[PDB]
Amino acid sequence: DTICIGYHANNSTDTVDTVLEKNVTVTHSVNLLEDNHNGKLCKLNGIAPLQLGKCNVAGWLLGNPECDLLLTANSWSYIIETSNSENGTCYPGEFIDYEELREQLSSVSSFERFEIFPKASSWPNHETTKGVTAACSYFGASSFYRNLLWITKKGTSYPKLSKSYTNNKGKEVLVLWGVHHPPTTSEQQTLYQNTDAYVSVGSSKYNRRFTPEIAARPKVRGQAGRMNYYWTLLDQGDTITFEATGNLIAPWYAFALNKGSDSGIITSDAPVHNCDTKCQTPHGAINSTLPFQNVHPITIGECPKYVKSTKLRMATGLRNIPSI
Amino acid sequence: DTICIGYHANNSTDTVDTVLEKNVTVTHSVNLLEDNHNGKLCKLNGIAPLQLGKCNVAGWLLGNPECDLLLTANSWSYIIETSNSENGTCYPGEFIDYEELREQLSSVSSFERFEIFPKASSWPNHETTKGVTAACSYFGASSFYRNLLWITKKGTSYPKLSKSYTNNKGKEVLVLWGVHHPPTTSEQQTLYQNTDAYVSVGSSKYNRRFTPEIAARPKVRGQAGRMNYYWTLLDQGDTITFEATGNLIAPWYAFALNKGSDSGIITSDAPVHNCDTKCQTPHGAINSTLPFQNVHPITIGECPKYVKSTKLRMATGLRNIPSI
Amino acid sequence: DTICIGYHANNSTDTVDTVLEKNVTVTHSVNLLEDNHNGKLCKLNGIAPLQLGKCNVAGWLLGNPECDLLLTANSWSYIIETSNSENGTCYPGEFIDYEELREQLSSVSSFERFEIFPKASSWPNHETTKGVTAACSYFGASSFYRNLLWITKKGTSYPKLSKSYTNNKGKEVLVLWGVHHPPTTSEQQTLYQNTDAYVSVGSSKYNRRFTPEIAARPKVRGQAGRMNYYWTLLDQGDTITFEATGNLIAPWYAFALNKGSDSGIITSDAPVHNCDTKCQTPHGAINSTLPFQNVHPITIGECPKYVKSTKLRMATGLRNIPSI
Amino acid sequence: GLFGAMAGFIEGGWTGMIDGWYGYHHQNEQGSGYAADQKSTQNAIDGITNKVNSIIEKMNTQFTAVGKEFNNLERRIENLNKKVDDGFLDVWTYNAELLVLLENERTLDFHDSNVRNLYEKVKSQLRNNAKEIGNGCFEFYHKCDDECMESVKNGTYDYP
Amino acid sequence: GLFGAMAGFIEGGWTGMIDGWYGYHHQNEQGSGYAADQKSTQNAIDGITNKVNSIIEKMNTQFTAVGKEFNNLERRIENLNKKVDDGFLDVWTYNAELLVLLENERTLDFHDSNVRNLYEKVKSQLRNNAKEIGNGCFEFYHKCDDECMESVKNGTYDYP
Amino acid sequence: GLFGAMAGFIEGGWTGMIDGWYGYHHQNEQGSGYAADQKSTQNAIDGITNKVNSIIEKMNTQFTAVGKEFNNLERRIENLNKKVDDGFLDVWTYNAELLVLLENERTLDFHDSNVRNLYEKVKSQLRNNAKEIGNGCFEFYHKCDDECMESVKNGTYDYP
Ligand SMILES: CC(=O)N[C@@H]1[C@@H](O[C@@H]2O[C@H](CO)[C@H](O)[C@H](O[C@]3(C(=O)O)C[C@H](O)[C@@H](NC(C)=O)[C@H]([C@H](O)[C@H](O)CO)O3)[C@H]2O)[C@H](O)[C@@H](CO)O[C@H]1O
Ligand SMILES: CC(=O)N[C@@H]1[C@@H](O[C@@H]2O[C@H](CO)[C@H](O)[C@H](O[C@]3(C(=O)O)C[C@H](O)[C@@H](NC(C)=O)[C@H]([C@H](O)[C@H](O)CO)O3)[C@H]2O)[C@H](O)[C@@H](CO)O[C@H]1O
Ligand SMILES: CC(=O)N[C@@H]1[C@@H](O[C@@H]2O[C@H](CO)[C@H](O)[C@H](O[C@]3(C(=O)O)C[C@H](O)[C@@H](NC(C)=O)[C@H]([C@H](O)[C@H](O)CO)O3)[C@H]2O)[C@H](O)[C@@H](CO)O[C@H]1O
Ligand SMILES: *[C@H]1O[C@H](CO)[C@@H](O[C@H]2O[C@H](CO)[C@@H](O)[C@H](O)[C@H]2NC(C)=O)[C@H](O)[C@H]1NC(C)=O
Ligand SMILES: *[C@H]1O[C@H](CO)[C@@H](O[C@H]2O[C@H](CO)[C@@H](O)[C@H](O)[C@H]2NC(C)=O)[C@H](O)[C@H]1NC(C)=O
Ligand SMILES: *[C@H]1O[C@H](CO)[C@@H](O[C@H]2O[C@H](CO)[C@@H](O)[C@H](O)[C@H]2NC(C)=O)[C@H](O)[C@H]1NC(C)=O
Ligand SMILES: *[C@@H]1O[C@H](CO)[C@@H](O)[C@H](O)[C@H]1NC(C)=O
Ligand SMILES: *[C@@H]1O[C@H](CO)[C@@H](O)[C@H](O)[C@H]1NC(C)=O
Ligand SMILES: *[C@@H]1O[C@H](CO)[C@@H](O)[C@H](O)[C@H]1NC(C)=O
Ligand SMILES: *[C@@H]1O[C@H](CO)[C@@H](O)[C@H](O)[C@H]1NC(C)=O
Ligand SMILES: *[C@@H]1O[C@H](CO)[C@@H](O)[C@H](O)[C@H]1NC(C)=O
Ligand SMILES: *[C@@H]1O[C@H](CO)[C@@H](O)[C@H](O)[C@H]1NC(C)=O
Repeated sequence: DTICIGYHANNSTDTVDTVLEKNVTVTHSVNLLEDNHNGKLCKLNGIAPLQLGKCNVAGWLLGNPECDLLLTANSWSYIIETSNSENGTCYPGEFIDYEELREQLSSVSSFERFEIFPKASSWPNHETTKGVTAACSYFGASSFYRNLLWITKKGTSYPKLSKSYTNNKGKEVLVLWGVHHPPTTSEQQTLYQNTDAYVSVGSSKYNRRFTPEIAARPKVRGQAGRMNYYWTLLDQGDTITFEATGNLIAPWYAFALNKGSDSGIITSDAPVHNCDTKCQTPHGAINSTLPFQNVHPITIGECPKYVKSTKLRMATGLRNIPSI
Repeated sequence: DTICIGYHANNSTDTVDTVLEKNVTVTHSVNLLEDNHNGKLCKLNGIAPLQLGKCNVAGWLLGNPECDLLLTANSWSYIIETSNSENGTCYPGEFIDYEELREQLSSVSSFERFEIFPKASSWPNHETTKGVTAACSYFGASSFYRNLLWITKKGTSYPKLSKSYTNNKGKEVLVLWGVHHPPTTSEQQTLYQNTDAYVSVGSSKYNRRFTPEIAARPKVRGQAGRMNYYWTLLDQGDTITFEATGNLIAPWYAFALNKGSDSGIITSDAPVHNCDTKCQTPHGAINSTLPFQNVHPITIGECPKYVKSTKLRMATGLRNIPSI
Repeated sequence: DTICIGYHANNSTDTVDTVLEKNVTVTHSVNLLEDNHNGKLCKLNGIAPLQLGKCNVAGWLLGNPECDLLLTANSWSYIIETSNSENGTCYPGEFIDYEELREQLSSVSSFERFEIFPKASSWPNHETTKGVTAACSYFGASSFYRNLLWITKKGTSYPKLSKSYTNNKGKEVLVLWGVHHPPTTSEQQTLYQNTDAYVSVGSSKYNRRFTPEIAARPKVRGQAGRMNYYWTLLDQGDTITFEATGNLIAPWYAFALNKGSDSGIITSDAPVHNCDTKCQTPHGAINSTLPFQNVHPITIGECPKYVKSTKLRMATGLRNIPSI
Repeated sequence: GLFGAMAGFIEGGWTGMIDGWYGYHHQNEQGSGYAADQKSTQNAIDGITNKVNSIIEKMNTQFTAVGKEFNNLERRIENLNKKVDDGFLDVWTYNAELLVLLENERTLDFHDSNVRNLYEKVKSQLRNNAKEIGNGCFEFYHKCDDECMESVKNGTYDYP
Repeated sequence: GLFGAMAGFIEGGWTGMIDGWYGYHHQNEQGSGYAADQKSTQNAIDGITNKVNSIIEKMNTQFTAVGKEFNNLERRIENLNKKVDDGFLDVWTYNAELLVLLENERTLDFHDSNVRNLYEKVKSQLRNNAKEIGNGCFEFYHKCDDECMESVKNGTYDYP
Repeated sequence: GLFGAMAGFIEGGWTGMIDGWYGYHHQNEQGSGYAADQKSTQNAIDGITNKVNSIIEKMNTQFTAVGKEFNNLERRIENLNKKVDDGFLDVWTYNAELLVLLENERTLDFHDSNVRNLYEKVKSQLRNNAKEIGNGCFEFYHKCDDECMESVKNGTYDYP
């Protein structure tokens, strides 16, 4: 008659590491390292993302001709650019504070695209039908952005224009515009007459006054000319005022957005599916259950802390020493 | 005859948590989480803070009419704005690098307010008595900042002015000034005559040259005009030079400050009392004895690391298992 | 007959600290705190650093007269300024985005200095021999930077110049230039005739157009004039274009650099020797074997994490209790 | 281990015992078999369970988007941002790595400790009515039928 | 616990013993009472004291002002600053939280270990001159008056 | 220590034993001497070795240049950069400091545990054929020549 007190053992081959010994086979372990995704761009917390495909942020907002599908854009929790996101500012120039606008518009709740300055209506005494370029070609034909309007000279006279919009949308309004910069001081006149032209944007929170910066420079994707794009968020009840003797690429359409917080811009060619997630990465969504992850340093949401490790297995059972 | 070796027990109900079991009653514990303050704005290391009350930083430094009490400001270790700090740039415009100046002036050791360009004395051939606005109303009457002086046209002639101050204060000197921007090109003359007016500030460390940016824009708290405020720290022995054909809101008073390090700006409506502290927060002072705190993420001084936890009790005695 | 099981002991006086007791003498310990260097500026990973000595970054790149030895500069892994690095922009002015250029040029792989706009050749109808200043004196004689060329007025006529360089170097090209700012509107003409002079730099990635900002200002190390230095990295195949009616301090020599990653600028007077290292500090190189270091907060390379501690000795053997 | 039971004086485990972590294996004239000590097993379960939960649940996470986007003239703050990321990404790597190494050691020791306390629990009851065969077993100097075997398991063993 | 003394083979503590953490309670024909073992108590005090001090004193702190203030066109570096704060504020939360959990476990085990070593200290001296009643007690096979009781307490117990 | 061997029931160590960490010292009619228990010594070596390696090797490091360089109008992001540096420089200080304190405690306990398990290993074999002199020694009730002494060392001691 005998009795022995002993311990469990099984066919487990899970191994963990301890400060004293590497690879110790244990009966039962638990993984604390999220290292697999669903290779899909999911919805981040109920709301789906915004796909841009061939277009990029600047192209989407400016109204590039190749971004016709993005004209419905509504809601979204984060933006998605792809390795093909190349249709942007078809007409060369610099998009002032672009990165900044990109970040500020990552997550929007409400976002309506309205016509702030109607083409056929506003801009009297000014040419509004020749404002097209081969740089922004729509189906072979020369076109231009769809939210901006290229106002030129009326016959042989470009008089001072001065129109103003006042935000009664009950929410911020993104007002985008541009200032054109001819290469020559000869073109400055053939287009806006007044050689000493200027443009000025007023608001109870904006006052910069531009002038055209003519200068010889390399032709880009077509023109030697240049167009700087500007934006600003017009507060409720505030009134923005535009006036210019030339060189103004006036706002045509603006957006009555409604952002709450801020997320970011994922850039991947992973398929967008109707799944959900608290944590989204460029390769796919992650599971926010474990405390660590090695799927990708760049994530959006409530994510596991990114670590360089490949194995963080925690022992739960005991040393596995079978053999009966 | 018997002897037993055992352990202590008492009426303690303190509970701690262990990796293996939650809420274990122990005989004696120690708290490592500072979670209570004195709801008072104390002095941070000997020196008291600077209260601004109804005024805010821009209002204090510019000389807003509602900030008469702040004209004595001396020493201070950190600045205090309140939910009423609203009297600032009574006259609309943009305060260039405001945040930057705010941070750089958080902690000052020596700070004297002197008259750099005496009103009654300097500015000959120029009007120095009409420089008042209803935007900066002092007791119903129209006034203006107390450290800046609004130089206008002398009758029907505004000639070139060109005065310069050289820092012999044996310490930095904060020189604040402004450039006025009329809405019309008509006002630009009714006030500074010269339509192509300009302003230029020179120093062995500054050289920007401004011009007025007339442009139609919304009226703010009164005027459709705008005033950009500028500042700069003039090194010992250096000489700043002002000259302008118009639109200059010349320095009247400057400050011979003496900053050593930098703290910050607490913004709270908590009472300021003559207590001291190594760590100060918006809700009150904290005790810097423990290693962690949950009173507030935003602190100033040598503070306990802020954590989201609500309970960090450490066991010191043993498991409490009484019952005799 | 007896047997006793016991433990080792020796003459060790190493002491370690434990959560329960301070300074415990152990038989054998291990140090985990790198606290000694070789007081030498070594080579960071095969490639040696760049010494500037009396010259500083701005002086080196601009072509200051006192930096003749730095005209060979080749390869380098990190730059070294000393407490004597003072010969920089001998001619007063502001070096736009200086810190930025400093950081971007910390580590270069390939870097050739070529003559982008040959002095004797380019600039016809313009004076290219009087462009010298006493501020940049070379051996008593008045000189000027060696990479820039001070173009002035030809007799009594300074016509519009317009030259352009196109990068066919098969790698980036650092193009440095300057815009001169006279104190008076009288000097603006005695030097560049045209009072309303301007300068404009074009590229498929640059379009700013400058004008001289005349303004009275303190004389610095000689002149009351001022020269702003500008730079830009011209991409392969892109073409930069310069044109100006005056005030342009044209590029003479440019650099066909080839940077891969970025390091930094060590500033120390420690001797540079032909040693190597994965981690370099201002006081000397560190050993990257241990996990922590207290030699210096500022390091370059793969370094041990900097800590405020002075002693991190880990026990490996046991408590040392000798005495036979 | 730290307590010398696992792979110690009680080298090797039992494939046979399938209803727990620690337990017994008796052998009397009536038959034999394995039986996990239910309490110590349940407790160890609860603790390890609680330990895992703590390590997992104590991890706080703010909703955030790591990426930043800076232009060719914001290299310095880009590198700063880089420093922050590699900074935290280096802290959590050293932690996650060691937290596990150190905790795994603890857990193993925990089990080992549990086995030794169970062994010692029995060795207590029996005492002289059994001889210790230094392999985690006891050989009753008397007859111990199933009621007796049960007795020692539920800690109610008679006159020692 | 890890050493099986607290709530283990010596379940429950003594409200009566009021002059220490670990100690004894004798009972002979002369009378009874509690008496904390002064050394082990003092030592445990010193160590825990030192442990707390370490956890507290090892915390370095630079004089700093967390807040920053950025304008509507510095959102990116504002978020960066945000990332840094939530970043450290997340590191110290996971640490403070676990440091305590893990250290508390240690401290309890420490005490448990101290009790077991004291028990074992006595069980050593007595040996055969007493029987072990598996409850943390010893019953002298002989008479042990107060001098004798003191003897075993100050570790000077005679012929075992 | 935590296991009561070092500076515990086996106070003081042996300058004499020079071929290991833990071991024995016999004394029979033939002569005397020290002899480190080779296995437990080798193992302890391996583990501590592995422990040090882990603490060292688990430290990740990205090639980076800490310094930044900001101008008089970038004070805010300079302070931000400052915050990041003091931030990490404060995390690693509290860690390095405690990691060592806590691990040192562990290592000492490890050794102490090893000594106690070795002692207990012998006390097991001998049992009745030796008396325990509470100082880490055993006095054979019989004659134990060198072959016998070796026997108990290599764990092959006869009829107990
Ligand atoms: C075959 C060919 O290349 N075209 C030759 C003509 O070149 C013209 O050169 C001018 C520059 O002065 C412009 O680049 C012309 O292109 C447009 C464009 O953007 O596509 C034409 C647009 O209609 C025009 N937009 C406006 C204002 O209506 C646009 C703008 O003028 C510029 O962008 C302003 O910077 O330019 C281009 O066609 C050349 O003029 C002609 C001479 O007879 O010969 C053609 O072969
Ligand atoms: C009742 C009423 O609203 N006033 C009417 C007059 O309006 C004037 O409009 C001008 C704009 O051209 C200014 O806003 C006038 O206000 C001041 C101000 O700031 O308060 C008056 C100040 O004296 C003046 N400061 C100076 C330079 O001395 C200031 C400046 O001019 C501007 O700030 C420059 O931008 O303007 C305001 O009173 C209106 O002119 C008059 C016509 O007869 O009718 C009034 O009812
Ligand atoms: C002894 C002495 O100090 N010189 C007196 C002359 O002063 C001249 O003042 C002018 C300012 O108008 C300049 O500073 C002159 O210095 C130079 C310089 O930089 O060294 C001379 C250079 O040759 C010139 N460079 C050029 C364009 O060729 C340079 C530039 O003009 C300025 O930097 C432009 O901003 O100035 C300095 O010598 C004084 O003119 C003379 C009157 O007869 O008396 C001298 O004693
Ligand atoms: C938008 O982007 C596309 C590319 O993503 C532009 O097309 C480019 O790619 C062509 C080949 O597909 C190349 O030939 C050119 O580099 C370029 N343009 C041409 C000639 O197609 C496209 O033009 C852009 N459209 C707009 C209006 O932005
Ligand atoms: C300074 O700030 C106060 C408010 O903090 C200004 O007063 C404002 O508040 C009034 C009610 O108290 C409102 O009617 C207005 O919005 C506004 N101005 C008026 C009409 O009082 C006060 O004017 C400011 N003073 C100065 C000179 O800056
Ligand atoms: C470069 O720097 C040196 C100093 O590092 C300049 O010399 C300065 O130091 C002189 C004494 O050594 C002082 O007298 C002056 O402050 C100053 N200039 C003089 C008069 O030597 C030197 O001039 C500079 N050279 C250039 C061309 O940059
Ligand atoms: C391990 O053993 C279990 C016991 O039932 C069995 O279900 C499983 O298939 C086995 N798997 C392996 C690892 O062989
Ligand atoms: C374990 O064995 C060694 C580490 O000593 C390693 O090379 C091997 O890949 C490990 N395998 C496991 C269990 O992951
Ligand atoms: C706890 O007991 C102590 C013992 O003196 C006594 O002073 C105190 O009032 C009691 N408090 C509680 C928690 O009942
Ligand atoms: C302890 O009990 C539970 C945790 O298991 C919790 O709900 C309760 O609030 C805790 N109370 C204490 C001691 O703070
Ligand atoms: C310590 O003892 C060793 C043993 O050989 C000897 O080599 C060394 O010189 C001694 N050093 C000290 C610390 O006295
Ligand atoms: C150890 O002793 C005390 C700490 O209690 C300290 O003052 C002394 O400097 C220490 N010396 C050593 C071993 O570094």
